[PDB]
Amino acid sequence: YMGWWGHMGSPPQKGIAGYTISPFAARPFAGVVHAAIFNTFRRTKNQALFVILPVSFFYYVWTQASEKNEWLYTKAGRHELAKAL
Amino acid sequence: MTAAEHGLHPAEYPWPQNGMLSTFDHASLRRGYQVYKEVCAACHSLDRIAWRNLVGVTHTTDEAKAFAEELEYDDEPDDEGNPRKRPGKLADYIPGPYPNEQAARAANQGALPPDLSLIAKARHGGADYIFALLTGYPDEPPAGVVLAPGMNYNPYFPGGGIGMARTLFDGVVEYEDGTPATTSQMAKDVAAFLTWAAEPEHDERKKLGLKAIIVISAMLGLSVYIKKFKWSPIKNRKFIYNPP
Amino acid sequence: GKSTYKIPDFTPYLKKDRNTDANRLFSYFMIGSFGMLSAAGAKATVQDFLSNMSASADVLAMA
Amino acid sequence: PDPAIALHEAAAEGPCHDFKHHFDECVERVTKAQEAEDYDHAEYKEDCVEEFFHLQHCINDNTADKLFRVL
Amino acid sequence: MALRKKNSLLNMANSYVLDSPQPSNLNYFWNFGSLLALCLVIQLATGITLAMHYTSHASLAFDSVEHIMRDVNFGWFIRYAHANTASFFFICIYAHMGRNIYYGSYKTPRVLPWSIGVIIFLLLIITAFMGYVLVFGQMSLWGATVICNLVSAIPWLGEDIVHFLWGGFSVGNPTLQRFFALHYLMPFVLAVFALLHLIALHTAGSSNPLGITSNVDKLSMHPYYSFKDLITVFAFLLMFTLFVFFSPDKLGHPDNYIPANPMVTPASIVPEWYLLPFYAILRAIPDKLGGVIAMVAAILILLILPIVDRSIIRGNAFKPISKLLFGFFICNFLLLGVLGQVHIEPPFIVLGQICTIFYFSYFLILLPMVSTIENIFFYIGSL
Amino acid sequence: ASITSVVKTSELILKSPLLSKIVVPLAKTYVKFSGYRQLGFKMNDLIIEETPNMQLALRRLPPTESYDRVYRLIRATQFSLSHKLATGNDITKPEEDDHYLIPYILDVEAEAFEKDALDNLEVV
Amino acid sequence: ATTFYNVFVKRNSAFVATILASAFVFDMTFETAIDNFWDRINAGKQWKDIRHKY
Ligand code: HEC
Ligand code: HEM
Ligand code: HEM
Ligand SMILES: CCCCCC[C@H]1C(=O)O[C@H](C)[C@H](NC(=O)c2cccc(NC=O)c2O)C(=O)O[C@@H](C)[C@@H]1OC(=O)CC(C)C
Ligand SMILES: CCCCCCCCCCCCO[C@@H]1O[C@H](CO)[C@@H](O[C@H]2O[C@H](CO)[C@@H](O)[C@H](O)[C@H]2O)[C@H](O)[C@H]1O
Ligand SMILES: CCCCCCCCCCCCO[C@@H]1O[C@H](CO)[C@@H](O[C@H]2O[C@H](CO)[C@@H](O)[C@H](O)[C@H]2O)[C@H](O)[C@H]1O
Repeated sequence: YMGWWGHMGSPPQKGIAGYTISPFAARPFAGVVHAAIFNTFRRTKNQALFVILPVSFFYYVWTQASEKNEWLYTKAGRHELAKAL
Repeated sequence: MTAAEHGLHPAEYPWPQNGMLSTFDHASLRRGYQVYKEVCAACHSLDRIAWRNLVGVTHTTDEAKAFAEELEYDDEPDDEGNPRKRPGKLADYIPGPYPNEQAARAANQGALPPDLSLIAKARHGGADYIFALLTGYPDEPPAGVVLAPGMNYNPYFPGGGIGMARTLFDGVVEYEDGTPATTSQMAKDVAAFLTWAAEPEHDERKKLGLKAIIVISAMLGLSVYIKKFKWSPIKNRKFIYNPP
Repeated sequence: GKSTYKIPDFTPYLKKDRNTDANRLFSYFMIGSFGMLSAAGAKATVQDFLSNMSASADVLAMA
Repeated sequence: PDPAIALHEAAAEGPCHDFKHHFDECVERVTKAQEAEDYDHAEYKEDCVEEFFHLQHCINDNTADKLFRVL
Repeated sequence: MALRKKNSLLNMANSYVLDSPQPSNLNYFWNFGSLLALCLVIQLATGITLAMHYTSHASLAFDSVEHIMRDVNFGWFIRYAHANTASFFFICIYAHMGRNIYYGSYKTPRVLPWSIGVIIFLLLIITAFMGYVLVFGQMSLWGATVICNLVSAIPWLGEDIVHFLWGGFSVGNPTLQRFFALHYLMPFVLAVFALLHLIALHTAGSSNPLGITSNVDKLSMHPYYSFKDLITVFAFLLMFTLFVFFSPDKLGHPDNYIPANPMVTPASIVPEWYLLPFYAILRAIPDKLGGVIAMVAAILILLILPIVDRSIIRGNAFKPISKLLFGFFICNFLLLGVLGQVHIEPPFIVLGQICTIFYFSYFLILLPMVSTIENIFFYIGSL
Repeated sequence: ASITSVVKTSELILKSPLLSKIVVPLAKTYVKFSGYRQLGFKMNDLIIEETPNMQLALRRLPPTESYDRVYRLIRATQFSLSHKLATGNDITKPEEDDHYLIPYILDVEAEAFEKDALDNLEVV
Repeated sequence: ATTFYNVFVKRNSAFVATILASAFVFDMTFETAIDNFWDRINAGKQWKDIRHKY
């Protein structure tokens, strides 16, 4: 499924013209400030839920479990610990 | 587990060596050596430290040679193959108070005082644990605590009952630099000294780290420039399509 | 859009002084600095690391 | 004398007063309970370790920095 | 013809590091492969150097490690580098495997590099397990004891196999000397399998974040990906620097600075952090043999991803529901890791069982269901 | 899963009034959040192509469809590497998201599946 | 800029020679600079600071 240069396995290409300029002719950091702020904000906003939802759920579950475990091993939690074991 | 079973967590004290760019205070190290020598060394060994280790850290070559030369170490047998002793040298290790574990336990109601060369790394808390433990013997155990025979209450120790009694009291040591030898001062000095004993590369390691951080950061910045420079023809590519 | 002789717009990226020696020299200064730090970092690394093979402190103590 | 003694006393009477009182009340209860007969044949013998830890933890938070500043 | 193409030896190197045609749109998650190569090179360099100063005999092992720390010039650095890079090796390998699962790198035509990859991961685990025993501190000894006693669960022959592994009736000198020899060997085996999985990959080439063919638009490996890999090499070295020089013991267990003592049992025997999720899975099953099988199955089940993923599209970039499921799967795997080092106490016991069920149900139920439904949604949604 | 399976199951759903009433709106929102149209792709551009069946179906595409698909892949690859989204005419409109490939692959698979069945025929 | 390019950059042999010479100078000067800085931020704490008493 992959060939090599000259016969890479692409369907025939035709009709596309590609253009570019030398690295010495270009500003490598052109538009860096706009990208760093606006592009990153757009990219982050669109992915935020896929991180927030699972992280917040599993952090909540952990927090509840760790707090219960702590409470069960106090004096106040003696009776509930006895039942839990 | 109960909090008692874990032991109380020690406070975070502001040690001189805390801090990415901070060394130990060598004057505190020297004073801590003196506390080890006059208090702890009755029960605890420091087997991984040789006299040469103190030189240029806490003591001069001559002071350390003087400490070594006061002791006797086993020499090679004489010409009839009989045992002999020699005076100590800088290469020798600091000798421990007991010949073996059995002797150590017999002197300490069954408990075995650990070697202290690695103790700062071998316990959660490090210097803070050592300082907290030495200064954290309450006059009276919390009401309801039943100590096993030969145990002392100390909340920092897991379970609360430790075989080591309180040993630091105001003025048990007379510091050679005139510092007032309070319980707190001696615990701070000895904790610093034992931290040094566990990690004697500390000062050098952190200075080399500073050099590494600076060089690597600069190289990271330049590698970003060079990557972006080389990639700009790809990133800037434009297309015009005319469907055949 | 259709003519392939009309070059797409590269004005947002093009430097005016792209053919000058100063322009090239700057980029070679960055490449050079990076090579320089890499050489200094390699030398430090090699020296410190290989020194493990030289007599250790306990060997020098018995000399 | 040991600077810690004064700093610890000040912290107990001041910012850690609630915890000081809890520990005190606990001690009173436990000692009284030990005084009463058939304590040795009880199922549950209360201690004051928990209250002690809450107090000590509080004192340490209010003192650690101050103590090392005067050493 | 250029020499790099004409000469057969040069041409093999050329094919992998220079002319190798890569997709033009690989993101920074394609940098973990070369970071893993860097970890391997550091472990070989530091490990062979430690082997020049280490003594594998149980009477001297722990002390030889203290001699390295205290007397060998830069011994502290070489030891801390080796110990911390073992952790970084696992961070990079989990990132690399996470990328592969998210982007569908296990799908045809890349089943074979993925399957060899699963073996690489098993070899890494064994290598790191044996290396940790070599210190012969408390955790070294007790971790070896508990982990090797899992083999006792093998029916009929299990006990005999354990005594054979140990070379005696408990973990001792014979065990330590054999672990040294095998720890030295296993990284060479791992390097071979790493090379094999890249040769297998080279038939299809790298996948890319869009999941489509890159045969339409290729870029040479050098200079593009060479220079992109340098960025993360220096980012890695900065992380490495902060651990090795400023916090060299953060990732370790203090008990491993106590010499091994068969009498005294440490308060808690836990594996190194990178093994914790597998340990939680083992604990979840009450049966001894059950627990062992589940723990092995938790790794071997990666081999069925090419089958249970029913999607007609490679990778998750365009699959919102798959992305949510993947996020839950990852966070569950981290929670299993945390539960691997809590005490066996309520309510962590039941939590560990629910998380274990969720771990397996991702492969067996959820991914096949979600991938089936998304196929239908793509087709109906775009009609 | 085979394209055949996906197409047939979808057709079962589209037949059922109840099912279509609940599934078609979900499928349309799914496609909106999928966001492949914001890289100028058509849905069929995403189908895995590294199989014999798919390579055969791609060879059967009319040359114009084939050249346009090449361009859309190259254009999406350029948006991906730049971290940009399509704008204006590059965004695929819902009316442009045509199933140009589905008929070719359904014919390839129909033959492949018939061949498998007929390889297992038993003279009665 | 032309002159500088022509002498130090144009020939790779000269470029590499200049990079290595610069690395040598950097290495020596950086060592000295870090040493002085480290001594100032950790003043009074090191052995070299208390050695005179003994
Ligand atoms: C005369 C006896 C004695 C003296 C004096 C003594 N110790 Fe100990 N120490 C012990 C014994 C016994 C143990 C073991 C306690 C146990 O395990 O129950 C011990 C344990 C310790 C521990 C380990 C506690 C643990 O977590 O396992 C440290 C740290 C310690 N000592 C430090 C010191 C320092 C610092 C000094 C003095 C400056 C000191 N000791 C003085 C007898 C002593
Ligand atoms: C995949 C590569 C490797 C990994 C993941 C790895 C992992 C480990 C680990 C986790 C330890 C315990 C470190 C500690 O806490 O002190 C260790 C120790 C050791 N490793 Fe390796 N190792 C690798 C390669 C090698 C190689 C190639 C050698 C060559 C002999 C080696 C020699 C040693 C030695 C001698 C020790 C004991 C001394 C010490 O603890 O530092 N390792 N290794
Ligand atoms: C020593 C450990 C490893 C090394 C050095 C290594 C190295 C690499 C390299 C350099 C690549 C190509 C660049 C990249 O995609 O990152 C690669 C790709 C791949 N590796 Fe690994 N790898 C290792 C372990 C693994 C493991 C454990 C797995 C799977 C469980 C795996 C599966 C793959 C797959 C499927 C690919 C192709 C991914 C793609 O380009 O889409 N590898 N590996
Ligand atoms: C020296 C001749 C022997 C050929 C094998 C040498 C190494 C080799 O193939 O190099 C390449 C640089 C490779 N990277 C890639 O493929 C790559 C491809 C796409 C994108 C990126 N980066 C994106 O941003 C890549 O980095 C890589 O890191 O692989 C090592 C593991 C190989 O080492 C070995 O297997 C032997 C041992 C160290 C495991
Ligand atoms: C092909 C490569 C050529 C051969 C490689 C050479 C191998 C060994 C060369 C020198 C190794 C020892 O060289 C010696 O190294 C250590 C650091 O490593 C230096 O020591 C210097 O830095 C260290 C920490 O970095 C400090 O503890 C020390 O106080 C300071 O003097 C010595 O100044 C140098 O004399
Ligand atoms: C660091 C230890 C590793 C040492 C081994 C050194 C090389 C690494 C793998 C080489 C072994 C296989 O490498 C072998 O070489 C040939 C010829 O270059 C490669 O062939 C590849 O490039 C050639 C031309 O460059 C293409 O025509 C071909 O389509 C492509 O597959 C294959 O990938 C593989 O069959």
